[PDB]
Amino acid sequence: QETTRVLTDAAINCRSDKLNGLKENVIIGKLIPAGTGINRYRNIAVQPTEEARAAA
Amino acid sequence: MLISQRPTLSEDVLTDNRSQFVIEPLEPGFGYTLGNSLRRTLLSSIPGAAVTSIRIDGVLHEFTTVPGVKEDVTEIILNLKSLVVSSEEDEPVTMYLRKQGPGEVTAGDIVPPAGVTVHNPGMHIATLNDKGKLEVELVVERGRGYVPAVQNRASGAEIGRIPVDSIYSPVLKVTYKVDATRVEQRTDFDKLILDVETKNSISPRDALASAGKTLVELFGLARELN
Amino acid sequence: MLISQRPTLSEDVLTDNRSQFVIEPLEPGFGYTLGNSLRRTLLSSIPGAAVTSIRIDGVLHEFTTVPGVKEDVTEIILNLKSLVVSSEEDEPVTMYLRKQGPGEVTAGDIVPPAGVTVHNPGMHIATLNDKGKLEVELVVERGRGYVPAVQNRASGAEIGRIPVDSIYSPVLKVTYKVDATRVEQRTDFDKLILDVETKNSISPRDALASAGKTLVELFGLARELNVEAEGIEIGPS
Amino acid sequence: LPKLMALELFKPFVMKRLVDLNHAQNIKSAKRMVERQRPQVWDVLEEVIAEHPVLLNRAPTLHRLGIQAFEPMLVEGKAIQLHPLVCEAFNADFDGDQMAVHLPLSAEAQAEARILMLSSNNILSPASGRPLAMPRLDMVTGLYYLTTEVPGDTGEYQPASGDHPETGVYSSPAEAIMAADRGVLSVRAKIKVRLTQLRPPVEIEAELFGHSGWQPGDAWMAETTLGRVMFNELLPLGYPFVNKQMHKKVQAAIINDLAERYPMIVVAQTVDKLKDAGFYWATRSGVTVSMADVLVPPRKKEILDHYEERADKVEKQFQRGALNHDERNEALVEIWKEATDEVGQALREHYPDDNPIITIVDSGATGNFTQTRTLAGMKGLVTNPKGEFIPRPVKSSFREGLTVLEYFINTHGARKGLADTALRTADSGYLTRRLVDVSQDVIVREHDCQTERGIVVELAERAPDGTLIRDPYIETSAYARTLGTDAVDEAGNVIVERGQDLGDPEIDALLAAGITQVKVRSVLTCATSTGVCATCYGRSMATGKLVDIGEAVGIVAAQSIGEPGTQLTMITGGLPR
Amino acid sequence: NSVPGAPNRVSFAKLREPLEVPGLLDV
Amino acid sequence: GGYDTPLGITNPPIDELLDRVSSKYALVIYAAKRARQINDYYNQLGEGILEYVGPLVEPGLQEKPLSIALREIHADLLEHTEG
Amino acid sequence: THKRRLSALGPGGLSRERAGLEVRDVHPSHYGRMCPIETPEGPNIGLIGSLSVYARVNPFGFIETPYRKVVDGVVSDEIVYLTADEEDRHVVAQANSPIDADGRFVEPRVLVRRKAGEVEYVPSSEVDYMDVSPRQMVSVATAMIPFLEHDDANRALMGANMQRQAVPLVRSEAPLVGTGMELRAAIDAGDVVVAEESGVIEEVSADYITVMHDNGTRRTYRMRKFARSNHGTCANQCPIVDAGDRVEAGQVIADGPCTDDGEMALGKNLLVAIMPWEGHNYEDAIILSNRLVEEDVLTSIHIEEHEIDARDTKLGAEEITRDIPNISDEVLADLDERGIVRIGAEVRDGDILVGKVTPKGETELTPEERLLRAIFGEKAREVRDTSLKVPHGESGKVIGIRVFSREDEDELPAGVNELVRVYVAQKRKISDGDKLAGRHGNKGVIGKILPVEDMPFLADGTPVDIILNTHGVPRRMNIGQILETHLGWCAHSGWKVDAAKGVPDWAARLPDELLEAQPNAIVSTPVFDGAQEAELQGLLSCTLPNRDGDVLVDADGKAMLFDGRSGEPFPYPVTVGYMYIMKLHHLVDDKIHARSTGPYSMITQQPLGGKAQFGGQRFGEMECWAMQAYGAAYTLQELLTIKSDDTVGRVKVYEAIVKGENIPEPGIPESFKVLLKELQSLCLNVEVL
Ligand SMILES: [Zn+2]
Repeated sequence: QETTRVLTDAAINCRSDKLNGLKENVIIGKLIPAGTGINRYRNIAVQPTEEARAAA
Repeated sequence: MLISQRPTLSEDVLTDNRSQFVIEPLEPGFGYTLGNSLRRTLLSSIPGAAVTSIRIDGVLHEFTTVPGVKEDVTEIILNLKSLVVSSEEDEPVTMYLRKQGPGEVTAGDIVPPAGVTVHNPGMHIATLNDKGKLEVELVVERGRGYVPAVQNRASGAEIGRIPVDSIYSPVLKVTYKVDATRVEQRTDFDKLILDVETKNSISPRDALASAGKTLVELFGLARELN
Repeated sequence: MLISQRPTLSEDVLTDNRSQFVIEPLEPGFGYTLGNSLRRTLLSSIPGAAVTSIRIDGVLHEFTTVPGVKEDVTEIILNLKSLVVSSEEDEPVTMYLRKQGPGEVTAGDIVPPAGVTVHNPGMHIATLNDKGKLEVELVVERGRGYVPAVQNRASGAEIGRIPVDSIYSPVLKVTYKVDATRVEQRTDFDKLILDVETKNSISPRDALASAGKTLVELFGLARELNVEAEGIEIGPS
Repeated sequence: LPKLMALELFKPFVMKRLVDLNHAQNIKSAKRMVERQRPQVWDVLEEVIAEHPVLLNRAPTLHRLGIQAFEPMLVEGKAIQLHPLVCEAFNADFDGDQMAVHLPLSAEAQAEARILMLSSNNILSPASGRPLAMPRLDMVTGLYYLTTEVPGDTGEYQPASGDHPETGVYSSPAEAIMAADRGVLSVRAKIKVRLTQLRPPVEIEAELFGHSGWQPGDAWMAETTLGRVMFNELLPLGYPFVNKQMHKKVQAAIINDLAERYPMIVVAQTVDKLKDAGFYWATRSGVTVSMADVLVPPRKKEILDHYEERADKVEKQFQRGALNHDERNEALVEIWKEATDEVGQALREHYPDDNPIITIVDSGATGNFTQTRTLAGMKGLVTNPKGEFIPRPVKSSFREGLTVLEYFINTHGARKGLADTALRTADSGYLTRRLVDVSQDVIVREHDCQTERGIVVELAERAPDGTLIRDPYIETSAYARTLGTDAVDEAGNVIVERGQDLGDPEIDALLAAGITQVKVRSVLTCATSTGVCATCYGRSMATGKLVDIGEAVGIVAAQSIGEPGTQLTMITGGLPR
Repeated sequence: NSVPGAPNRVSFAKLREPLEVPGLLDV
Repeated sequence: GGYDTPLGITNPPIDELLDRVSSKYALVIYAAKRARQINDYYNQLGEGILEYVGPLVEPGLQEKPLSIALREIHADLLEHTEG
Repeated sequence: THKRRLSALGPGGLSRERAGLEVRDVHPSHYGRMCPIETPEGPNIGLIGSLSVYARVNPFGFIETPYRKVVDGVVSDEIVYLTADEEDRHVVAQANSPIDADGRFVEPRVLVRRKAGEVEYVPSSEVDYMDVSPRQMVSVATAMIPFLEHDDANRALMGANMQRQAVPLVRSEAPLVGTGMELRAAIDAGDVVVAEESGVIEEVSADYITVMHDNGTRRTYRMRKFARSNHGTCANQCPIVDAGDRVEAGQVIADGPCTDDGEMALGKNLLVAIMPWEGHNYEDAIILSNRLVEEDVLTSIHIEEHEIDARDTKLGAEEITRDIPNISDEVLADLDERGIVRIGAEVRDGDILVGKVTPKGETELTPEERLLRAIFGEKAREVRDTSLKVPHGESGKVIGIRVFSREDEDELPAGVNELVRVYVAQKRKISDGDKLAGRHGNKGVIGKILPVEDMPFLADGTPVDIILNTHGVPRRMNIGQILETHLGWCAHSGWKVDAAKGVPDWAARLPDELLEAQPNAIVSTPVFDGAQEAELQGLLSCTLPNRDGDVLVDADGKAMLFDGRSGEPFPYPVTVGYMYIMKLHHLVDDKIHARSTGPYSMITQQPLGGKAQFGGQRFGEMECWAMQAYGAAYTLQELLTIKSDDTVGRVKVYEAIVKGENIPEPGIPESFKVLLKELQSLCLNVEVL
């Protein structure tokens, strides 16, 4: 509703925003923070166990 | 101990296309089984011959009728369905009828050529006025049991033609049961009591034969085959 | 008339007297028609030398257990019951084994004389106590299919040979069923399932052979009646 | 798998495939042939059919469950080909309905699926955690039937020695199986036997072995009805043994129990297998229906009567302008109520045990003793289509049949609730919905808020002479619970210790701790600043296990929460209140 | 009754209506 | 573990699988990353190829890369850890 | 139904967004006014209806119930159209009520609605008026199935509305049983060619028939066929008799549609029975024969009109030739001289249609092409190659030809000079799974098709029509289904009261006359009137045992067929019977859809759903929430992007796809991008970092 002022205040506030409320993600669209999609996770550090690779 | 004595194959004279069946001794335990089974069979490719699709004069799609009639191209069609002309050999066998004057679409009327025998060759089917003329161009067939009306497109039979189903299964209806003797002191077995009827194109045998055949047939495999 | 296809044995080896199979291609729908029955059939078609409403010794009212021996007939009996009695003299045959001094008792502890054998003789049976001895009254006999411990015909006339059981059917169980398959092509044609349980004595496969035989033999009749039949075909080999 | 379905759809796949068997040119080539619609299609069509998940739903929505992904296999018709439980669970009944479904895509996703709504994966009451899709009704009922004994039977164990043996005792199974098969008995009907593999429950083995009741061998005696035996046979091998008949629940409870003890998998394997056996019996058993079945409340009337004069007379009494129209009007009503019960009971009472009907419900199958009476005898009361009841009421019954009136009164609220239905359905979620958001995001921080402010607990309502008494609702709580601190024994020690889920066993020996509180790393005391910590939360029942790094129970519960509203009525009652 | 092409779907009239079927439709 | 036998799909049992590692998430993903890789390999395969090895264990028909991965996965051949 | 249908809403009328249930509310009065039961159904019941039965309505919008205006144990054999009111003043007598053959209801006391419709008892001696029959605030449709008094109104009205949704397949049948409503109802079809004169017959043939209006006088009264419904159905209108016979005005002449032997053909008096079976009549599940096929029992055909205009505009207009660009041959080797083929012609999907065509444009191409065309001399034309082609689930034979020209004067909308509209047959040969049913609301999907054999079946062989799970009715109510069906086999099978020596007591009464049933024959009963149980029951006892004077049937309801498969006996006796039903204007093609892709809102390029389109189902938000309950992210996200309207990946990965490769990983909410812009827009600038 209104928001409007809810607009103002902002630049007033000049704030940024936690950017977390999934809805956010929803908002943006940029995928959620969790579920299938997480930092730690989605930044995994993966690859084969050598030996096998060594095994060529 | 162990005991045997091959049972007692024996049909049971009855109506037309129809005389029961009885046999034993019978492994104290089973009857039904093959009882049905067979019965379950039967129904089995009751192989037969008969039409397929046909046609006549200006007989386009099925969605008018001929004058003189009181009738419907279709149910006509149906009625036809009632067919009952056991033929003979193999091929897209056919036939052709015509009419004139007061028309009376019954059975018994057309050109049953070679190896072609109706069974109620008269079976009314419809009728037309004194204008009750017409022809019919009619494509028999052999086969067995049902099949869906082909696509004459996928097929090719001319425009007026009308693919149809078949049902080559001259049987009528089955029924029977056991009677397992089995006397309660150890010394027992089953008792056979049977019957069906067909669509008056054969005797119980005939098929019945086919039965025993494809059966035994059915089992060479089943045998020690390996 | 011919298949335009052709089901086919599928051997499956599981155990000794248990192991599955199937056979296919399988136009719908007959496993029911067949197997099933066959389940019967075979099930039904299974000759074997089954025992006899037997007995042993002075107990015609010690109607439970015995000295020098801890077990009890019932126990004994299923233990009794338990047997790979392979034999031949299609008929009776009392048979007698004993042993004083304790120890215990397995199968072959006795003698299967003529046309009669064991397949388990280690088949323990009797754990002796106070060193007891005791021969035992035992007959067996063949046939297809087990026969129940019918109220034996002595109606008392017997010395105690108890209206026991006896399986003329050396088989041991069955399993199976139907499988609709290949549809676009073989417009969903049946698919088989063929396990079933025997005695050690033989493979399914075996009398199975006979089964299909046997089995057909019947049909011969129906079949053999007017060869003028259109009995649909497989093709040869 | 209505084939011509994504048959139609899938396409673009092979669309890149196809000419891979260079049989089209471009794709318009194929494609355009997709217009051609060519036997070849059905083929590698097959390939692409390669284990590919599926998108699925019928709305509405109640919660995450009501959807999953799967693998089918093409078939004709045009509707859809399913499972039971998948039903119910996913509710929608073959009243004439449908669903919604789409293309699993990014193996990213599809993956996701097999991970997730993977048919399997999908289990119990993740909200209320406890079990879910158990067999049921028919399935069950057939259960009951089998499960349910049949004393006074053929072959029925014969403790008739003294003149020869007794019989009913049987080493192997197929044994009398094979037999009785041999028309000789209806398993339902105890006798005697033995085992070696179908382990006994402990007790048995408890002494037979104590050391090891393993039945990978060691024969163990036996004796009952098979059937029940049958089932058994079908069960957690590693499990000892059961016996008896059981109820839907029961069973279920177990069941739950069962997998609880173990991994996914299997579970169904059985499950299915089970229903199957039923199914069989289902078909088996045999219980069509009869008007004949219309068992008859005897004197019944005379009771009626009774009430009639009761009121009646009373009618005269008020009639004297005695009191208010109502009150008396009630007492009247009461009178009825009285009847209500009486009729139902003694009615019921009368009929013999076996009437599948009731037996059904009786089988815990469903239904109610209302349906019971209601059905026949009387149908009881009715209320103002606007409120208060109906000064009649429902003397006769359907089965009996009645005039207009009556039914012509059914009519009203008939319309109404009906309507309600049409509403609670509506406002329900929305209500929720607001529920839906309200919070969200509110999820996991971590494992260990690291607070120290869980609360001791009630732990049953203890007791005087009874020493100890259990809140039922204990259970409602009591579990997925954190050793907020260290379960000490009766002073004697600290029976257990801060930080644990406090599972049944806990519940059980600790149960034997005759005590009634334990501080517990709940959560509302979540030290985790934002979000939450495992320690705080910890295990999902939905998991039956610990939670994860960041989790949306807010959903969940939110579902869990709203959804169930689902079905309530009614200083206010349902929701609004 | 009063039916030219009438057959009889024999019914269970325990009763009587001197009245008979209006024409509705009229309306 | 004498339970039974999976079926492509049911192949294999996460129950196991799961055991390998904690959160289903990456884990799966993880696999994602792989197959992705796999594909790539195949994606690239025919050409002045990249080093890209695998799919280690031999193939299995159309087998979704997906699987494959799944295989050497429970086959247990690579490593990882979040980010 | 549509007729008599009645409400009070809409133009100037109510707006359901404003009306208290009361609007829908019950109330006394109501009787003899409109079907208590039926109504709308969605948020809709209590909103609309019709009349009850008889009572005409005021020269001023108010019912006109006449009544058994009684007089001194001697009702005044007299209508009294009544506006409830008035009346209201008066005394509520009771139809179903035992008079001393004189008005003299033989009891001293009775009941009766009062001031508040106070359905109040009372001493017979006092009313002014009784009634006009039983059963009246009823509806026709209401008026349709007995056993009511045993059956769910809910379930009822359900079936009520249901009732309609039959589908005049083909065969023509009537429930051997059924009240009198029926054609005497059906007659109020007032449709069937039906007599006009006591004239002797005259020349006859399926178009009409000459009619010896015995005044010499005649008139080849007509008869229609093959002409669509609002719903794609023939004009069929089947005859009756013989060009020579002799009959009389108002009597029948020829059915046609819902018109079994002069009568709404409406279902199939059909065996089947009671089991819930192998889980296939479970959860609404439904287990179904097959012979049926073969039998055919289940089909008619259905009618689209098929249209496609010739237009006029900028670059030219919309020609309809038969020439075409690089069209296949046959594809053309088929239509008429200059487009579409010829009546009664078979097809399939895709199938091109029109002979259309239109100017294409004028905006160059790559030399590349042309060149190319020069490369292959395929000197392209330049006209918007345009026409029509058959979509999906579509075939049959040519029909319509409403090819109507503007140009040919055939007035038509702008920029067009003509248009045809055409039709094609298709005999719908009934899929299982689907749904049908009959009376007792007792709806029923159509689960599985099932070959004959393989089928429980008479000990006398003959198997089912299908079978029936159990369970519902209990928590449902409608068992007449049971009874009625008992009945069914009965009638179907006939009998005779062996009353002989004396009287089947319960007999001792009733339409005596029956005494028997010539195994199978016409059978009605009253609504709130019909025999009883015991009787009925005892009727059970009665019989017309078969051929082998047999009755596999039990004086009990449960016999014992065996298995058309495994075959053996059963556990216990077999409940069974018969039931006419009806068939459904609601199945797959009614709703058989999805959508791979197609059009997309030239604005919100979403799946431009449409005819050509499958719509492409919309998606819900909960749902999303479900995701959440997992978090497949992507997935959803994806969606949002993908099938949502990801212009790119759509294109892009669409490619990928095309190139089948570790897909263009999910990008960015793009558009969203816009935003920003959108913001800025208002001095809004900001940012994350
Ligand atoms: Zn925490």
